[PDB]
Amino acid sequence: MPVKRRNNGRSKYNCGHTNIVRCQNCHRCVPKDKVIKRFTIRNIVDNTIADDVLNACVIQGFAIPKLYNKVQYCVSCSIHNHIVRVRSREDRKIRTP
Amino acid sequence: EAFAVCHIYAGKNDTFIHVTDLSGRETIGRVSGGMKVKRHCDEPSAYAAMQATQDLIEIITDRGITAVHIKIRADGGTGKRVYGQGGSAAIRALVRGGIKIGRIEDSTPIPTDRTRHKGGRRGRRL
Amino acid sequence: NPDPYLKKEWYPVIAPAHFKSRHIGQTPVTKTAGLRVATDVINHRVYEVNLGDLNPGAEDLNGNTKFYLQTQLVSDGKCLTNFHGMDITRHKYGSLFRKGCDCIDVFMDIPTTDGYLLRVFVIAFTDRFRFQRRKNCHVKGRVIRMMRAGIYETLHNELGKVSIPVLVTKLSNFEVNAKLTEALQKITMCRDVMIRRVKVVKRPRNTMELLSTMHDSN
Amino acid sequence: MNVDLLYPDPVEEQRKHKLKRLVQGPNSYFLEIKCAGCQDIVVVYSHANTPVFCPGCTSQISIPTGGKCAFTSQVERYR
Amino acid sequence: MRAKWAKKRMRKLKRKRRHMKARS
Amino acid sequence: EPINARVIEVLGRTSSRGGITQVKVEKRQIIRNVIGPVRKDDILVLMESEREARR
RNA sequence: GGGACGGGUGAAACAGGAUGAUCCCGCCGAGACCGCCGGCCGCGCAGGCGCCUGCCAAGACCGCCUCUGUCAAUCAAGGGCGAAGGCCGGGGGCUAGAAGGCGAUCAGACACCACCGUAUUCCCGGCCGUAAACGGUGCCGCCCCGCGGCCGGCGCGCGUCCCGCCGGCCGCCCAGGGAAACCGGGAGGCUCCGGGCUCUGGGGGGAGUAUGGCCGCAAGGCUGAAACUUGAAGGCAUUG
Ligand SMILES: [K+]
Ligand SMILES: [K+]
Ligand SMILES: [K+]
Ligand SMILES: [K+]
Ligand SMILES: [K+]
Ligand SMILES: [K+]
Ligand SMILES: [K+]
Ligand SMILES: [K+]
Ligand SMILES: [K+]
Ligand SMILES: [K+]
Ligand SMILES: [K+]
Ligand SMILES: [K+]
Ligand SMILES: [K+]
Ligand SMILES: [K+]
Ligand SMILES: [K+]
Ligand SMILES: [K+]
Ligand SMILES: [K+]
Ligand SMILES: [K+]
Ligand SMILES: [K+]
Ligand SMILES: [K+]
Ligand SMILES: [K+]
Ligand SMILES: [K+]
Ligand SMILES: [K+]
Ligand SMILES: [K+]
Ligand SMILES: [K+]
Ligand SMILES: [K+]
Ligand SMILES: [K+]
Ligand SMILES: [K+]
Ligand SMILES: [K+]
Ligand SMILES: [K+]
Ligand SMILES: [K+]
Ligand SMILES: [K+]
Ligand SMILES: [K+]
Ligand SMILES: [K+]
Ligand SMILES: [K+]
Ligand SMILES: [K+]
Ligand SMILES: [K+]
Ligand SMILES: [K+]
Ligand SMILES: [K+]
Ligand SMILES: [K+]
Ligand SMILES: [K+]
Ligand SMILES: [K+]
Ligand SMILES: [K+]
Ligand SMILES: [K+]
Ligand SMILES: [K+]
Ligand SMILES: [K+]
Ligand SMILES: [K+]
Ligand SMILES: [K+]
Ligand SMILES: [K+]
Ligand SMILES: [K+]
Ligand SMILES: [K+]
Ligand SMILES: [K+]
Ligand SMILES: [K+]
Ligand SMILES: [K+]
Ligand SMILES: [K+]
Ligand SMILES: [K+]
Ligand SMILES: [K+]
Ligand SMILES: [K+]
Ligand SMILES: [K+]
Ligand SMILES: [K+]
Ligand SMILES: [K+]
Ligand SMILES: [K+]
Ligand SMILES: [K+]
Ligand SMILES: [K+]
Ligand SMILES: [K+]
Ligand SMILES: [K+]
Ligand SMILES: [K+]
Ligand SMILES: [K+]
Ligand SMILES: [K+]
Ligand SMILES: [K+]
Ligand SMILES: [K+]
Ligand SMILES: [K+]
Ligand SMILES: [K+]
Ligand SMILES: [K+]
Ligand SMILES: [K+]
Ligand SMILES: [K+]
Ligand SMILES: [K+]
Ligand SMILES: [K+]
Ligand SMILES: [K+]
Ligand SMILES: [K+]
Ligand SMILES: [K+]
Ligand SMILES: [K+]
Ligand SMILES: [K+]
Ligand SMILES: [K+]
Ligand SMILES: [K+]
Ligand SMILES: [K+]
Ligand SMILES: [K+]
Ligand SMILES: [K+]
Ligand SMILES: [K+]
Ligand SMILES: [K+]
Ligand SMILES: [Mg+2]
Ligand SMILES: [Mg+2]
Ligand SMILES: [Mg+2]
Ligand SMILES: [Mg+2]
Ligand SMILES: [Mg+2]
Ligand SMILES: [Mg+2]
Ligand SMILES: [Mg+2]
Ligand SMILES: [Mg+2]
Ligand SMILES: [Mg+2]
Ligand SMILES: [Mg+2]
Ligand SMILES: [Mg+2]
Ligand SMILES: [Mg+2]
Ligand SMILES: [Mg+2]
Ligand SMILES: [Mg+2]
Ligand SMILES: [Mg+2]
Repeated sequence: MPVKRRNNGRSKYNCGHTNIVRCQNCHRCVPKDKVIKRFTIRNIVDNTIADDVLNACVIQGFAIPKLYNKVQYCVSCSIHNHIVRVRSREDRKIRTP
Repeated sequence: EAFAVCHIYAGKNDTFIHVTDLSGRETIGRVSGGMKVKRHCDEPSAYAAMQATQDLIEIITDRGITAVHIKIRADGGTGKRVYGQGGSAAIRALVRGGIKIGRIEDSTPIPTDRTRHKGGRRGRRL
Repeated sequence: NPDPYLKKEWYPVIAPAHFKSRHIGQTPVTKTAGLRVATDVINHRVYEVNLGDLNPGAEDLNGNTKFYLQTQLVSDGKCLTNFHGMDITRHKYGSLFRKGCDCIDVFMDIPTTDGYLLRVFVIAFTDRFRFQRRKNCHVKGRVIRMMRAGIYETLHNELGKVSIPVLVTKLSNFEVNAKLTEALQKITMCRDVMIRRVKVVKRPRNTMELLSTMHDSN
Repeated sequence: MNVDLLYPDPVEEQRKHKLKRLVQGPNSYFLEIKCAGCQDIVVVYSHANTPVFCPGCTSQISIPTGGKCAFTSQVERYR
Repeated sequence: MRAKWAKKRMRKLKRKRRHMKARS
Repeated sequence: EPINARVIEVLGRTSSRGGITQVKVEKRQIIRNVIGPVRKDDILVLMESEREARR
């Protein structure tokens, strides 16, 4: 077991301790700077009915509301559900989204 | 032209479709996804929800209601925030039953700071 | 069971005179029988109504505000509603947040000149300048403190001594908003400065004169 | 190009820290200001953070600012 | 053995020895 | 009361073993799964138009 | 109000319901918690640190033609603080939940999964003194190719910007170093070996054990052998 990453697998810079979050899939405790974080904006009605709601609406000029959700998962759940992948040694250095 | 309110509870394990008046104090028709099925695992599915909504339509047309505002919620609390499978199926079975649509809104209960959810600090080890 | 809707009947609901679409709807109740009086048990129900439903036509502007009105008298087969609160929609609230900027939340207790007590919640955000090198919008503490103090003095000046009908005029007009911006623009760049909630904490038991002036235009 | 460390250019030497120059020296200086209503003239430190008054006035004419100090309604010089 | 449980076992052993030596 | 739909085009093999195919039929654009060998402009007997195929 | 199931799971079963639940809306009580914003942001000696308003004492940095005159560095003994769990005496008690109970699964399941739940979790006054208490990297001082990001203070320039300086937190990296991984703000300037100070190690086991001593209410902590046994244990890296 040598060192695998320069950040030790987290984003902790000039502090001793950080907050705890609960994984939204399995509910384990994870430090906040380690948890995998994604933000999503979606429509409350699925796009496959997004025009039939609209055509059956009495209010003139209505606009379909949206949902704003920040999903946070642990390492195990992120790998299992394919939010992140295991990468090659060269590829691990890439930070591009 | 005669507005009521539809509360759709789209949860993990079951669905509720519930119509009340504009204040919420008086109900006009209430069905669930689990009154249309035999398998416990099919209560939160789209097909049970649609067959339950089709009988809600029958109840609430005969009582004179013609339009509904929609308030759709997930489980909330400290649990899931995403809707169950039958959520949009109820809205589709409502659009294709003659009901006209007014205002839409998410009514999931979200805390401003919370108590501790079940599971322990290692999670559900499956 | 016998079908209870054989014994039901519907009453109209009417909004205060400030608005234009004065008919909210009808509501059902069981006919009077025994000791429960129909026009005693429909009193004090609360209705949430979108402002774009009460003043229709200006959808882009009025479509994210909701008014809470509760009936306080049933005269001549009609329910007469009165102001019960103000709140913005959930998707509107969620849309206001981004990463890189600052969020300011403030509340305060405001008595009115006719026996009420209100709790008012305001929210504001910082913004980029048109020519700045950085991409974050965080500001120093000498600016946060000044923004908070300016919000306090403004809501003290504008709503310091008002009546409920004047309050409802301003809340449905976004007049107060259009000046919380004005106070706060002289300090930094800020994008969404608005009253986000009005709560009623305590009221007089008797509101007959207030209800009388709110409903008949006056 | 060939710089000699023993005779540095003063212009690029003034932009360095006062202590890592070849010969350390102060950054501040004195200067003359004129009272807006009195003909006379007084000599003022450039980095003052203590009261400075007119010969006549009883209003303080300087504002301490954490660096070079500013002044209230007076017009200055350099000597 | 996992060293944590070996330590637990050793502590129980030492406490048993102290108790037995307490008599007499 | 079954209805007659008409395949508008073929989208691909769905199941883990081939088998069924996803098709666009038709004034609608309903997407459904079929077991047999479907060409273009084949007429299908639909028992309901209510259910739509996943994805 | 209304009227048949609800809960839970990968699938189920035990808990709940015609004493009307689940669901909708209004009202009330109590104790925790402080979301989105929230970060290659920031602060503190480390442990750690996030609701509103008020009060109280402090701190590093920067700026300076202010004062003193070596008043310093590192440190056995000694003093102080120190996550979580745990202990003593009071208080409180929502949530979750060691122990215990119960439904499944399984050859078995005293476990993983479901449900109920005691101590505990929170406050006050003390005790205990340990963590992968981690950057697995002691403290003070000097020199050191460069290219960037962010935070605090200051100065010059044009017309917010732009170029510098000091202090902090980060990324990449020529040389050099190294068993290599890698370091590079050092893990460089070192077999071409010497700036100052304190601590620790000397093949693997036995063993952090026995014994004695000090501390602790206890659980412990600190200090800490020998007989005997063995030819390897271990690091980083290559192919399968
Ligand atoms: K190793
Ligand atoms: K290691
Ligand atoms: K880590
Ligand atoms: K930090
Ligand atoms: K931090
Ligand atoms: K992430
Ligand atoms: K994990
Ligand atoms: K059932
Ligand atoms: K909670
Ligand atoms: K829970
Ligand atoms: K529980
Ligand atoms: K459990
Ligand atoms: K756990
Ligand atoms: K838990
Ligand atoms: K648990
Ligand atoms: K645990
Ligand atoms: K743990
Ligand atoms: K674990
Ligand atoms: K654990
Ligand atoms: K668990
Ligand atoms: K501050
Ligand atoms: K400040
Ligand atoms: K602050
Ligand atoms: K310099
Ligand atoms: K300088
Ligand atoms: K200067
Ligand atoms: K160990
Ligand atoms: K151990
Ligand atoms: K241990
Ligand atoms: K059933
Ligand atoms: K709690
Ligand atoms: K902040
Ligand atoms: K910040
Ligand atoms: K901040
Ligand atoms: K900070
Ligand atoms: K900061
Ligand atoms: K800062
Ligand atoms: K901060
Ligand atoms: K901050
Ligand atoms: K100064
Ligand atoms: K000294
Ligand atoms: K020394
Ligand atoms: K020391
Ligand atoms: K010592
Ligand atoms: K000591
Ligand atoms: K302590
Ligand atoms: K402790
Ligand atoms: K305890
Ligand atoms: K409790
Ligand atoms: K408590
Ligand atoms: K415990
Ligand atoms: K158990
Ligand atoms: K076991
Ligand atoms: K096991
Ligand atoms: K429980
Ligand atoms: K205990
Ligand atoms: K307790
Ligand atoms: K705890
Ligand atoms: K507690
Ligand atoms: K302790
Ligand atoms: K160790
Ligand atoms: K570590
Ligand atoms: K040391
Ligand atoms: K900055
Ligand atoms: K800066
Ligand atoms: K800073
Ligand atoms: K700054
Ligand atoms: K700065
Ligand atoms: K700077
Ligand atoms: K510097
Ligand atoms: K520096
Ligand atoms: K610097
Ligand atoms: K540094
Ligand atoms: K030392
Ligand atoms: K040591
Ligand atoms: K040591
Ligand atoms: K040692
Ligand atoms: K002994
Ligand atoms: K003792
Ligand atoms: K004792
Ligand atoms: K005890
Ligand atoms: K003892
Ligand atoms: K003992
Ligand atoms: K001992
Ligand atoms: K080895
Ligand atoms: K080793
Ligand atoms: K090993
Ligand atoms: K090792
Ligand atoms: K190697
Ligand atoms: K090797
Ligand atoms: Mg300087
Ligand atoms: Mg002490
Ligand atoms: Mg202590
Ligand atoms: Mg509980
Ligand atoms: Mg419990
Ligand atoms: Mg230790
Ligand atoms: Mg340690
Ligand atoms: Mg250590
Ligand atoms: Mg930084
Ligand atoms: Mg940093
Ligand atoms: Mg760095
Ligand atoms: Mg030694
Ligand atoms: Mg002993
Ligand atoms: Mg002893
Ligand atoms: Mg090798």
